[PDB]
Amino acid sequence: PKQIHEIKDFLLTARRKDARSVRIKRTKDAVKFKVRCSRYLYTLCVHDTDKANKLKQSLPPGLNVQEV
Amino acid sequence: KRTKKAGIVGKYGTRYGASLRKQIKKMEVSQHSKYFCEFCGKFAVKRKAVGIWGCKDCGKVKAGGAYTMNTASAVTVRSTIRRLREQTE
Amino acid sequence: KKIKAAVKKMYDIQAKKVNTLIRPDGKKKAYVKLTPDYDALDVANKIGII
Amino acid sequence: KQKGRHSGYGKRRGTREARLPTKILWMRRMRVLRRLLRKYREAKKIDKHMYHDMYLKVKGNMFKNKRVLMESIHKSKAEK
Amino acid sequence: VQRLTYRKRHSYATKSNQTRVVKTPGGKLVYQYTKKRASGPKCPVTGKKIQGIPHLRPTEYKRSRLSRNRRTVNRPYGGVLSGPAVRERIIRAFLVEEQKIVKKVL
Amino acid sequence: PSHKTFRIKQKLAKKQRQNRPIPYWIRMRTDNTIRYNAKRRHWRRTKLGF
Amino acid sequence: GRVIRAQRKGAGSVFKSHTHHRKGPARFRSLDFGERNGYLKGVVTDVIHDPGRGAPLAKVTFRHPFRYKHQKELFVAAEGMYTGQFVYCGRRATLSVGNVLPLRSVPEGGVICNVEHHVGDRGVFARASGDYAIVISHNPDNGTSRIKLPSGAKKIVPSSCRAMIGQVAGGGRTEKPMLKAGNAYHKYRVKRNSWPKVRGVAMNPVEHPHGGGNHQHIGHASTVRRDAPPGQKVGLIAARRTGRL
RNA sequence: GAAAGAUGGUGAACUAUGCCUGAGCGGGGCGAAGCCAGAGGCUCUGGUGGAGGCUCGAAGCGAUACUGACGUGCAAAU
RNA sequence: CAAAUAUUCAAAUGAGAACUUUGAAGGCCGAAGAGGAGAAAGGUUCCAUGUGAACGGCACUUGCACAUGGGUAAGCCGAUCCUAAGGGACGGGGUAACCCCGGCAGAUAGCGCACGCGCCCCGAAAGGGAAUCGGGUUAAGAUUUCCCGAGCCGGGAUGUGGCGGUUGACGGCGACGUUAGGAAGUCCGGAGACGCCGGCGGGGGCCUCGGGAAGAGUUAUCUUUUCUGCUUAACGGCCUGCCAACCCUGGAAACGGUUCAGCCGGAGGUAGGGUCCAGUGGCCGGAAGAGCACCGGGUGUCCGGUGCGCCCCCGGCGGCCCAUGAAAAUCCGGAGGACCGCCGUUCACGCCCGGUCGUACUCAUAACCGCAUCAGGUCUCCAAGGUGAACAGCCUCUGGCCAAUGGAACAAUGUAGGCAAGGGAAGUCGGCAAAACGGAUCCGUAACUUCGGGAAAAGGAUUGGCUCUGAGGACCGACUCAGAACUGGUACGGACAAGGGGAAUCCGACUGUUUAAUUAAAACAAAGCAUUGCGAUGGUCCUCGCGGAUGCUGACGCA
Ligand SMILES: [K+]
Ligand SMILES: [K+]
Ligand SMILES: [K+]
Ligand SMILES: [K+]
Ligand SMILES: [K+]
Ligand SMILES: [K+]
Ligand SMILES: [K+]
Ligand SMILES: [K+]
Ligand SMILES: [K+]
Ligand SMILES: [K+]
Ligand SMILES: [K+]
Ligand SMILES: [K+]
Ligand SMILES: [K+]
Ligand SMILES: [K+]
Ligand SMILES: [Mg+2]
Ligand SMILES: [Mg+2]
Ligand SMILES: [Mg+2]
Ligand SMILES: [Mg+2]
Ligand SMILES: [Mg+2]
Ligand SMILES: [Mg+2]
Ligand SMILES: [Mg+2]
Ligand SMILES: [Mg+2]
Ligand SMILES: [Mg+2]
Ligand SMILES: [Mg+2]
Ligand SMILES: [Mg+2]
Ligand SMILES: [Mg+2]
Ligand SMILES: [Mg+2]
Ligand SMILES: [Mg+2]
Ligand SMILES: [Mg+2]
Ligand SMILES: [Mg+2]
Ligand SMILES: [Mg+2]
Ligand SMILES: [Mg+2]
Ligand SMILES: [Mg+2]
Ligand SMILES: [Mg+2]
Ligand SMILES: [Mg+2]
Ligand SMILES: [Mg+2]
Ligand SMILES: [Mg+2]
Ligand SMILES: [Mg+2]
Ligand SMILES: [Mg+2]
Ligand SMILES: [Mg+2]
Ligand SMILES: [Mg+2]
Ligand SMILES: [Mg+2]
Ligand SMILES: [Mg+2]
Ligand SMILES: [Mg+2]
Ligand SMILES: [Mg+2]
Ligand SMILES: [Mg+2]
Ligand SMILES: [Mg+2]
Ligand SMILES: [Mg+2]
Ligand SMILES: [Mg+2]
Ligand SMILES: [Mg+2]
Ligand SMILES: [Mg+2]
Ligand SMILES: [Mg+2]
Ligand SMILES: [Mg+2]
Ligand SMILES: [Mg+2]
Ligand SMILES: [Mg+2]
Ligand SMILES: [Mg+2]
Ligand SMILES: [Mg+2]
Ligand SMILES: [Mg+2]
Ligand SMILES: [Mg+2]
Ligand SMILES: [Mg+2]
Ligand SMILES: [Mg+2]
Ligand SMILES: [Mg+2]
Ligand SMILES: [Mg+2]
Ligand SMILES: [Mg+2]
Ligand SMILES: [Mg+2]
Ligand SMILES: [Mg+2]
Ligand SMILES: [Mg+2]
Ligand SMILES: [Mg+2]
Ligand SMILES: [Mg+2]
Repeated sequence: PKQIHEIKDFLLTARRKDARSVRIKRTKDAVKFKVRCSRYLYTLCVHDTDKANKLKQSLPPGLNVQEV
Repeated sequence: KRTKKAGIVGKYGTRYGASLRKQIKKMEVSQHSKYFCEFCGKFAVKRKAVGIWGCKDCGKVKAGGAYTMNTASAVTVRSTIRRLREQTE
Repeated sequence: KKIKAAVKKMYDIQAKKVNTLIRPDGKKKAYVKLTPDYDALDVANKIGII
Repeated sequence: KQKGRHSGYGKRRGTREARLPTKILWMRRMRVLRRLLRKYREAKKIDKHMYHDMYLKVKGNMFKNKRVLMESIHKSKAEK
Repeated sequence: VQRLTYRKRHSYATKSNQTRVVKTPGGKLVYQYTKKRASGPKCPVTGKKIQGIPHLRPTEYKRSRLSRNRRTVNRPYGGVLSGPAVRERIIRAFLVEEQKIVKKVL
Repeated sequence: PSHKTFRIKQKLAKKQRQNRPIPYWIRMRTDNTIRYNAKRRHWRRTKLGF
Repeated sequence: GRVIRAQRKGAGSVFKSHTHHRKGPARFRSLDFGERNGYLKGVVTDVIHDPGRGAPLAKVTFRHPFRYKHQKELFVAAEGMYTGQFVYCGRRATLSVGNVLPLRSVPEGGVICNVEHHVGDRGVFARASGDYAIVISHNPDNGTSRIKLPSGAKKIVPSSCRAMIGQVAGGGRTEKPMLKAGNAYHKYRVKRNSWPKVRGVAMNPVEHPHGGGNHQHIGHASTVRRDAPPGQKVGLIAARRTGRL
């Protein structure tokens, strides 16, 4: 497993062809976005409520999205 | 202190006879002594094995006597070899 | 390798993996897991074991 | 036990060395006294000549604890 | 106190069977098998350690398993000779070569 | 042991099959003299030296 | 009777030498053109211990005369040799301790070790620690040389035989008392299965000619013919004299 | 109905010894060299240090005495 | 039918219960176990259901018996690969043949890119070694094979992006750093890769003290109390950076730095500033969604302290040797630069694949051997609290057990274990057996001596509980050691544990060894002493023969 820091790098990874699904995990602190790729699971931590929503709406329409 | 005559040989206790302990004393002392290194100029040469004498700091290793760095005949042989070499010329 | 090729030529199904063992009675037993989109219960009905 | 009960001669089965080794006591004394000497060389309470002389006297078993060592330092500096 | 067992069929405390105790998220203690301590690269003329390279088992240095910066040092005789050894060889190579010319002239 | 050669396991499988009671209908045959197996072995007695 | 212990050693079953941790044969480099006509320089890289051998060995590296290769040698170290020292082998090598020379190049009185008996032997004489041979005289007509061996015997060798200059390192080893059966046990543990020796008088007659009796005694002269059969040849063999002079 | 003799074979899973490669042996007592300081002029005093086919002893290994028990034994040696 | 402390009550089932099952109680093993798992060996003994007889030396409803079925899943665990001591073996040699010989060298049977080079196999499930983790799941498996999730290794094809062309990258004085960043034959180095002993330091786990919250126990009295739990894997990124090692500046006597011990410095110390190294270290991802504990979906999964503590691993010193303590496969690095341009790329991401055999169970007072379900024998890992010097003995927790035919009664004689007034070896071949001594602290200790010992010589005194006091530290704490008062039926190493001492003679120097199953010794060995042979065309020895051991040896050696 690997962590992603900036939002844009998560955007390109979720747009990868080998990306299969995105899991959204809600914690009491932040919101974790996990995209399952071929070799690694990439996790990005969003500490902002609206940035989580903007990320949710701006995801690629072709990728599956799951709520955890 | 701690002993009047035994010295290093007191590790053997009362065993083996007084004459044998006195015999081994000189070689026990000499083989555990620190010798002068002609290459670097320090008293850092220690016996690594019988005949092998290595300096701690400069790292030179030298073939010498069994229980002393230079045997008496080694000095005599070197002088004979040196005199033969010069007189050969 | 021969096992997964055999199940394909016999039942027209695709095996994801094959685990084999030799039983204490001396025979060989194969565990053939089918790929998703193949339903073993349907295959079991066609063969006749259910 | 902390108050000191049950610690008389009728309760001791090992030797004094087997209970608290003399080497452990000596190691604690050196570390305590060498730390104090280093603490005084820094902060300039003593100079390097005094420190070296006291370091060899500590190894020579001249001071049995801290209070003896500080008193010796004060008396040594009392010269002028 | 949660005594432990070996997890494979090696029953003897050999150097290749060394274990460590770890706590799992299951709240228990299990054995994990470690790797034997390995020397790193060594210098043949000084005997000292070669700086800049980790101390691994020989097959952990494999190219597919280790990055190139970790494997090498950027100097002639990089992972083979230390800096002091390389300086001495350069100076010896040049100074003896000058002596060869002086022998030729004289 | 748990660690077995294949050839040892194959022989152990055959010996497992061979120590069964004789079928009951064998005793009903026309000219039958067989009473019991005469070759049953129990593991605790009569070890097979392999 | 039964086969005696002296006879059983020739089968070499449990009496073979213990050589599992030995560093290799110690000997000169094979004689070649460069040594036969000039000199070749090698450098001493290590002075190491060889189990079962009193004398230290010297690891020496040469450059191959015609191949692009290193040539690593290992012979008995003369006293005074050291790591990083240049040694020279051949006809034109200087008379210095650690150098390998033909006997023709060593004047009368020289101290030598690892002396060849045949030209190209790689060293046969004076190899144990502290031992050496002395050059006595030279014969230019026959091309032979006279040397004195450590046992005192004179020997005639070809003048082309090679020897190292100096005496073998590690001398004085046997002047130290062993003091313990255990020290003797460790000495012979890395040599051979020979150390704890049982006296023949302490045996039964089936095992030894000295065995038997109601007192421990040989019962016949311990001096024995040179031509006695094995099993019979025990004691002092072909002795010209006995006793302490 | 011998004690034997001979021919040709099988065993070092017990035990004997050599070799290779592994594994193992609490806690105490005594306190050798080397080293520090003090006093004297190398000696004395106090420390430090931790040697030895040293010692009391746990595991292990062994087997002295009761000539104990048993002696158709738990056991052809416990 | 008596070793290994031990059973009792109620109920159930059943024709039948001292022996089966459940619950309760009383006990034992006491963590170098009667606990939890392996290697050999066994081979179905493993699990379920059922029960005619036999068997389980009494019994059984019951089973390690019997009958019928079921059960062992791997690219990552092993074997497999490599070599060790060693074994076999082509040609050749010997031999009537069976067969016995491997260094005796025989066109060595082939390897890279015509050209170039050229010094067999077997043998380790404890040696070396590609790569896995956590959680879940069965009647029986998986202590890493199945499921969930998350990785890794090896191999093979292929792009997309990046990177280099001063053809083969930058930065740093330097140690060295950065995910990339030419290259053939040839050559060189390292890792693999190594003994024993003693301190010291570090990390992980465990033990231990406190706080908080959750639940449980006790509760006539007391107890902010006693108990339980409060977790975080491989793998990836960033940080940190021990103890050593290294670099730059500078130039030291009034020498300094420094360890428990050492030791270090003009061959450059102290000091100042840095590089690297390893971690089973920290944070984040994995990952709270899991697991656990509570309450009926919900809550919580937190904060500190301490150490000559115990186990494992690591680091770094010291000591010891007439002892110097494997090899190979495999992997990495380097020297050189023939050759080459739209071609190079050890980079990231992406695609495909991963064979065969073992895997259940026991591992022992019942699964192995001893004719047996035999008090014997049989290699390992883990290992808690108290007392205490302590893996001693004794008691306890986890886990496991009450299986060793049962009942009645206490004769002689036994066996095992005790006590005994007065005497104290008078007993007996003989103090055999038993008793006495025993820990710790203080005092004190002879002859003799190889000066090291003898020595714990001998001989005396003390020891409980309680209430205090003093000393010894770090940046608030832990044990130790001294001192005092009081006090008890003078008892106090209160059980346990734990030398009897002295004066001499004989033998053997000592430590070691030995007649497995009647002799442990004065016997054997041993260091020391002495003698003999031998310079290799040799001595000693083996072999039918050919040949071989000493010998990887050379008189400080071999015999
Ligand atoms: K590097
Ligand atoms: K015979
Ligand atoms: K022997
Ligand atoms: K003897
Ligand atoms: K006789
Ligand atoms: K496999
Ligand atoms: K192996
Ligand atoms: K090894
Ligand atoms: K791993
Ligand atoms: K299994
Ligand atoms: K048994
Ligand atoms: K009675
Ligand atoms: K008497
Ligand atoms: K010979
Ligand atoms: Mg202690
Ligand atoms: Mg059996
Ligand atoms: Mg048979
Ligand atoms: Mg006899
Ligand atoms: Mg005879
Ligand atoms: Mg007859
Ligand atoms: Mg006859
Ligand atoms: Mg054997
Ligand atoms: Mg001391
Ligand atoms: Mg001893
Ligand atoms: Mg003893
Ligand atoms: Mg007797
Ligand atoms: Mg008896
Ligand atoms: Mg009887
Ligand atoms: Mg009986
Ligand atoms: Mg019973
Ligand atoms: Mg008990
Ligand atoms: Mg108990
Ligand atoms: Mg079990
Ligand atoms: Mg069962
Ligand atoms: Mg019965
Ligand atoms: Mg059955
Ligand atoms: Mg399989
Ligand atoms: Mg594996
Ligand atoms: Mg091979
Ligand atoms: Mg071999
Ligand atoms: Mg042949
Ligand atoms: Mg093999
Ligand atoms: Mg292995
Ligand atoms: Mg299981
Ligand atoms: Mg020691
Ligand atoms: Mg500095
Ligand atoms: Mg996390
Ligand atoms: Mg949860
Ligand atoms: Mg342990
Ligand atoms: Mg290059
Ligand atoms: Mg243990
Ligand atoms: Mg205590
Ligand atoms: Mg205990
Ligand atoms: Mg019984
Ligand atoms: Mg009875
Ligand atoms: Mg009485
Ligand atoms: Mg009396
Ligand atoms: Mg009498
Ligand atoms: Mg009488
Ligand atoms: Mg009498
Ligand atoms: Mg007695
Ligand atoms: Mg006495
Ligand atoms: Mg007399
Ligand atoms: Mg004796
Ligand atoms: Mg003895
Ligand atoms: Mg014996
Ligand atoms: Mg006997
Ligand atoms: Mg006896
Ligand atoms: Mg004598």
